[PDB]
Amino acid sequence: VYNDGYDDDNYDYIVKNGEKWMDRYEIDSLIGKGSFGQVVKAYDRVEQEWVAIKIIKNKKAFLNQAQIEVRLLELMNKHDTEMKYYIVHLKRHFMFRNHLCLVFEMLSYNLYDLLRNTNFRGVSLNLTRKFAQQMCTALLFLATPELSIIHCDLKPENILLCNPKRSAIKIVDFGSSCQLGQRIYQYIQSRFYRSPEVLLGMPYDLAIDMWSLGCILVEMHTGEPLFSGANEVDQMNKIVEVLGIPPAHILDQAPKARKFFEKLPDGTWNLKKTREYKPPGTRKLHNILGVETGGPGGRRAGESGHTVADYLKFKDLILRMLDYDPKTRIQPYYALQHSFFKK
Ligand SMILES: c1ccc(CNc2nc(Nc3cc(C4CC4)n[nH]3)c3sccc3n2)cc1
Repeated sequence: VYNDGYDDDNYDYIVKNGEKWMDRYEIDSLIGKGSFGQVVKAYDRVEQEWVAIKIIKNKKAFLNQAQIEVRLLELMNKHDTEMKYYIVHLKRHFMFRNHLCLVFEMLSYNLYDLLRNTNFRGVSLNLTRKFAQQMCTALLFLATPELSIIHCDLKPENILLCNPKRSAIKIVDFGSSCQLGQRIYQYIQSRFYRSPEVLLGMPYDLAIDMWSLGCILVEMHTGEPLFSGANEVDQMNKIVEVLGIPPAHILDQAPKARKFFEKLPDGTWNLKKTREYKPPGTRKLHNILGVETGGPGGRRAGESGHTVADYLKFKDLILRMLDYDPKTRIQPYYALQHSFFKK
């Protein structure tokens, strides 16, 4: 027996469908499993609503890590207040049979689910524009100095949709998140969405999230991840195909520079001859987007909001979000003033 019979050998709560916790939560099913522990779908009898409960493992390590998450979730709750910034907010937390329990809103679809509903051909630049304004709004919120939060894991899997309030998304999972300055790491973000500064072992700040958003916006409208590397070297080759050799002022300061590039005798940087690759900067965004050919594989030809001028506005935005230099990558405030959003 562990935790009086309520826990398994591995510090996790033994989930039984139908259990009433404190005459308030009727548990329906396990819906989630992670290093942190378990997520459950439950009916909150008092608020007459479905909720998702994150049961943290019964272990000092995981409890204090989850208590870091609770700090950020609640700081994100002091600000905001009217739940209007596309963040899946913490409704509350309680201790039940020696497990920390975070209660969240239940949402049953992520961005992925919406791209399988398109057989991965993607969505109108009109819908992309809507989500983009939602995501950018969220990153603007996260960049409030008091917050200065880095999500560190933006990906379609972590972007949930409000079916009820159709054409609305929310960012989820702040368990991998950290605050500006907290202390640099080295292997963060989902590979496909991983910033060049992180690939290069350099320091990072809120801009890594804007990078990940650039790659998600393209993947929303093409149906296809922009940069699907099978390891870090392939990932950085796939980036260079599109954006060229990173500038010198960046590579000259990058610990992992030589894991991908080689400094020639004249001081100029180049790639390394070990799957061969387009030469640098020749898989153009202008073409992937189909800017002059009615969108990716010219599918939205004619359709309102898919004019050349629309795509010149979109490409300019993406390319500003995919800047190699995190000092000059577009920040969410100027990103919201972009013409791609304007009348
Ligand atoms: C385990 C389970 C869930 C997560 C967050 N990912 C997630 N959450 C969902 N639902 C969910 C989570 C939440 C908050 C508990 C975090 N509300 N609703 C859904 S519905 C379809 C895919 C999907 N992916 C992370 C680990």
